Amino acid sequence: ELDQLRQEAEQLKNQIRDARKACADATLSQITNNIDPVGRIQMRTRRTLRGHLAKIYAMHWGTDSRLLVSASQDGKLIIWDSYTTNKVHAIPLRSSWVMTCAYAPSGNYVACGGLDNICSIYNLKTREGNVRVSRELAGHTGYLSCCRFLDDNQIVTSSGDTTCALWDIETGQQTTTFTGHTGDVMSLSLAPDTRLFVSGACDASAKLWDVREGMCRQTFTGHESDINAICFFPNGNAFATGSDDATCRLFDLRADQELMTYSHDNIICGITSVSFSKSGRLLLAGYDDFNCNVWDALKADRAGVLAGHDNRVSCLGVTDDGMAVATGSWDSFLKIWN
Amino acid sequence: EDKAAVERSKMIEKQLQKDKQVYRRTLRLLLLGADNSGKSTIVKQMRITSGIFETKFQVDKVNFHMFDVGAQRDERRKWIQCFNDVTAIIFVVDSSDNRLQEALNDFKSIWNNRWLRTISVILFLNKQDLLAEKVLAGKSKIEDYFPEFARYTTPEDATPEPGEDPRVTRAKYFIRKEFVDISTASGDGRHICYPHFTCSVDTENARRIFNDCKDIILQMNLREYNLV
Amino acid sequence: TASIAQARKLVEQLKMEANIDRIKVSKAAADLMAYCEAHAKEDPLLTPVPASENPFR
Amino acid sequence: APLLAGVTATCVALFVVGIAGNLLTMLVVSRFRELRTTTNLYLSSMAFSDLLIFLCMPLDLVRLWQYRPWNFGDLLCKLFQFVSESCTYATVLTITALSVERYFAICFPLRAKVVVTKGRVKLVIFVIWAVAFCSAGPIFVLVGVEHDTNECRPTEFAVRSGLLTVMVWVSSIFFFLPVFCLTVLYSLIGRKLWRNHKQTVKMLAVVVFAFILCWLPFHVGRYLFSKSFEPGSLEIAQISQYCNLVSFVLFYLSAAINPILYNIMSKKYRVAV
Amino acid sequence: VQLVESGGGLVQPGGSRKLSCSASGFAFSSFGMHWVRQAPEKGLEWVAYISSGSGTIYYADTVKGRFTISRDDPKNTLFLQMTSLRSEDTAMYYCVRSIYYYGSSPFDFWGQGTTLTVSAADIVMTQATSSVPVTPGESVSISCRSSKSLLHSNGNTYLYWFLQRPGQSPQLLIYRMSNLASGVPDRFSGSGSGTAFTLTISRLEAEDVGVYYCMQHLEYPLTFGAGTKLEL
Amino acid sequence: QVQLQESGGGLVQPGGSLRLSCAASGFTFSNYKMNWVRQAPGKGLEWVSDISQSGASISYTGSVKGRFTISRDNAKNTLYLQMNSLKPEDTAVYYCARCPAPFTRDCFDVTSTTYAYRGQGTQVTVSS
Ligand SMILES: CC(C)(N)C(=O)N[C@H](Cc1c[nH]c2ccccc12)C(=O)N[C@H](Cc1c[nH]c2ccccc12)NC=O
Repeated sequence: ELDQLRQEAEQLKNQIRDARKACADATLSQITNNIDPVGRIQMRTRRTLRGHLAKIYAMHWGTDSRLLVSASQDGKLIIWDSYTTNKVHAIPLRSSWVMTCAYAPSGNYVACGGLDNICSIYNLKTREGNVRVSRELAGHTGYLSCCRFLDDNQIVTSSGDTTCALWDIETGQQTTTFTGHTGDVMSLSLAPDTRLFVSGACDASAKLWDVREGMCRQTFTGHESDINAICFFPNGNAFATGSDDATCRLFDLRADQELMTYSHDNIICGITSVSFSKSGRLLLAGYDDFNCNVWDALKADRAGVLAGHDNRVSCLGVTDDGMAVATGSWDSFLKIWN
Repeated sequence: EDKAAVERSKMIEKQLQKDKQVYRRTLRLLLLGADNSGKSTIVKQMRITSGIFETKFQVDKVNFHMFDVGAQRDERRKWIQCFNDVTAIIFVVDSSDNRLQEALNDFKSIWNNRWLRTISVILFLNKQDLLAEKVLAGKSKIEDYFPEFARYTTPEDATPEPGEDPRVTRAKYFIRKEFVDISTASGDGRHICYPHFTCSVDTENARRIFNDCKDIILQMNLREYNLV
Repeated sequence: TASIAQARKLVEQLKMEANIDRIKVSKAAADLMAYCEAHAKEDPLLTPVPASENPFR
Repeated sequence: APLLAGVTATCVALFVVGIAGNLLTMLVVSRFRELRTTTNLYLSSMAFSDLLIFLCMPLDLVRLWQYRPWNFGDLLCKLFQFVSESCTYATVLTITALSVERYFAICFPLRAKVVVTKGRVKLVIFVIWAVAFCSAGPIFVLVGVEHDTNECRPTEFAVRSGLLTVMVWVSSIFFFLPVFCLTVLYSLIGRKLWRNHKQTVKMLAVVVFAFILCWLPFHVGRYLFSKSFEPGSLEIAQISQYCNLVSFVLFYLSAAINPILYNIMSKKYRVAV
Repeated sequence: VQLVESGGGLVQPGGSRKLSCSASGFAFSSFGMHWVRQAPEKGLEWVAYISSGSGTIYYADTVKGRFTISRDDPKNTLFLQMTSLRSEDTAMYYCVRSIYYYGSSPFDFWGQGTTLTVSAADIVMTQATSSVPVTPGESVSISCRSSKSLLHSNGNTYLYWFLQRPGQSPQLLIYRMSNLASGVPDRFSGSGSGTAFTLTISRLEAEDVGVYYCMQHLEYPLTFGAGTKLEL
Repeated sequence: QVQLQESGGGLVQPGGSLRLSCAASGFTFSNYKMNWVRQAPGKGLEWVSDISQSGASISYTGSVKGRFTISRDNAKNTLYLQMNSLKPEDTAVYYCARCPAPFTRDCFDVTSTTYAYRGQGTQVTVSS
């Protein structure tokens, strides 16, 4: 009976709320109150990557920390050599409305998708010498919002149709579908071990998924608006989400609740991207306001600002060795900061 | 050799310059409308599980790419942001005196959106023949859904479009005034609304868009060539 | 028709969320701080490396 | 004394103002590479022209201050005059190019540029500076040191030979053609915009009027100087001194205002300042 | 991928000829191309190089001014005009594709070669031994030395190991002194110290016999070694 | 947890009056422009009215103008719809929606596919 099930849902919600409030014996802020402040950290633009005709929507670092792919909505991916600013590759896309791109951890493939509802895999190591579309994964009924490689053969995607998916690239069909979100899934982050991944999905909730079983381990709430960005903490036991309510928020999987919130009264614009430094002490968040902010993830005070983009900061990413952070903006530039 | 890599980068950049020329000289339009609007027929008259459709046509040797969302959910507040750089939004609305208020709200949201706040809207008050028939029949009254229409009278400067009843003229100009009031309520001038009374049969539609794009681009040139 | 199932599909999911093991927030904060402390000097952005070692000179 | 003192003071004021404006234009177009549009390439070229005119202003003004004769080395006067003339013609031709470019931008917004594409804009500039040099080449034969009384002016060789008249007429092209373009094309732009746009039309009228005001006296004074050497032309000689004074001040006023009329109206340039 | 050369044969000294090469099965326009000769009974020697886009052209000093390298991308062809041919010009000429970008492997594919008969400051690369007796299943090492240090300031060590089997064109084994080429078994390994280098084969398999050649890509004139012969 | 709870409603006689209320929790009520939406039997959701952050700007649909009045109490985090002169056409489920974002002027909140920031709604029935 519908009303009976509603009562049961409310009772279970209250039970979960009480269970997670009982564990809130302290706060991250209180426990970190005695830790030495990070101080004001200043980052300078070491490189500016020019060549995209339109706004950049996504970028991803290679695992070697030197090559990085960026997607722009002129319908083009560019593989840059960040050390020299050389354009290693330029891949024209069939659909110009790309909203995400990914770099395979082996470096053999890139992935990209968008309003076409398709995730195209491009092979970077063709014997012909040219980059080719190895596969194009169809089956999402909404625009492709994010995609991350688990492996040369497995890719996890999210879409505006409210579902995530795990694909078998060789067969090109959905090995698993992850359902439970009620809004557009705006981002996903893969855990370091690639056994779990979190997703933020335009319903003010983040969800933790186990790829092998294929269902939601946990649901985290506390954001007041759509979540645009989500990133896993380096040790994999926590993650950070940025939302349209102009705040970042750090959740802990084991405590199953919010641990911290990064917000300042002068910031009244949405957050487009988030990332952690290698140690996890710095949380770098890009904003609809044209500059990124670097937060002390332990004390949640603004440790610095990356200003220098003339438009919306759309994408943000730290290298695997932590040497630099790339920020790509709607002004069609990527800037490497150090 | 690093020099060979730099030479490859330079060749990539040359190709990118060619693509930049082609990209700059082509005009991109976003076609929006509800189910009842005849935007599909407008697309079908522009000739010469996918989430987006492109129709590329040409007028006086200038190329237009018009994009219409396909398989998407009705929550548009995220993918609409992808179109903050198009030259115009062709917003098609059915004159069905009732979905008119829903269309007005759609137009208002498109108009006041932060990322679409500099995009001009070409407004097609589509299906004018149906509006004329519905007004002449007299069975449905606009006052039921827009009581302010009880006080409305056609402005003197309004074009008569001869052969047209005063009643249908009053109705159509009130409907146009609703959208124009929404568009002028902003008080910024960053972008303009270009209303048109159209029917999907209209062969003039393409030309209309062209004549509107000429204006929109002109407004950009005024700023790009230091004339304002 | 399906509302009964969907709600139930929700309810059971909530059950699977209610009976998970949790730790005190103090412990979670302690581990996060410990991880940040252990890897502090390994973080170039936190501790800017001398220019001789920065590849983005 | 007081007349030339006032002329000199106004000239130093124009010097500082024009130097500041031109340097601002170059620095803005350089630092903010987003502003490197074709219009701003033309305006940077014109800023360089005007900057060189101003840097030549002092050695030009010494000929009015006249406290010492032209003790400076020969072939330096010729270089100075050549630089001044070349930059004058370059500024005039870049103004004409801006007029044509704006006409095509406003009266044909969607038309693709065939003869001069964006990349070829640089080429156009190089042609301008080419002609400006070629048309300024005859200065080397025309002006020289003539005399305790050294003075730089068109050589008596030029006067008695009649080359001064021919070169007056030649330089009259760089008044007739620019005026013709800035009249016809800007009238057409004003016509199209008139059918808000009123400020744009008014500023186009200001540009045309400023050009006429500054450059008509310049060529009239040069023609009067050419005719002043005719026998018994004492009226022409008398009026020539005052006409040349006014043409001086107006020439440097043009150099000073050109960065104003073409850049301040653009707010996006104003934000960059 | 295929590279087929033609235009060889016998020619009188002081004559002129045109070697041609048709490329198939790969994006010819995006690959730089080299001509590399091999004397009837001696080692490899680099002849000429034309970059992708034809922006850079290099010739060996021994042939500079006599040979001219060109390419027709629309026809997927690479041409080498030769004039004033000397006696030393008799050799089998190989066309070798090579693509340059971060992490690429140049000199990866070699043509079948065309034989040409003529009627009757550089970095010197030296391989320790011309010959070495081997038997299947054993472990063998090959040594190489260079006049200059092939280690570059950017960290790359530009040494390449090629293997030429009897009757076959050379195939890339190692590029940049430590990277295995596509399809090369794990048996082969490369290492070195900038000035001296070693290629080790573990549990030598049949068909690994042949001449191993070293090459340096550090500077404009590409130079090969004398070669080291492995036979059963 | 962002949640909106509508209360008030039930049966009412034609021409009567009825006050709908919504209690909002899980977000700062002041920053968001609020909306009243409704769904009539065998019909899609239709926007009824909206009120800005501070209550200074208000808007109604034509069929409701003059009859209903929208209000908000930022201190109490409540949204009110006072309806007068009820009609049989007004029989519908009334939901309280809000803006997806905390300072925007626009809305995208009448969608059927489970808009995340509206309540369950309350039934309003008009019948003699
Ligand atoms: C330096 C420059 C290029 N600007 C210039 O004017 N050179 C003219 C000489 C001249 C060049 N080609 C001509 C063709 C025909 C006739 C003359 C010429 C000049 O100097 N003439 C002076 C008056 C004057 C001094 N400084 C000025 C600054 C602005 C306006 C007038 C004057 N009179 C006697 O020497």
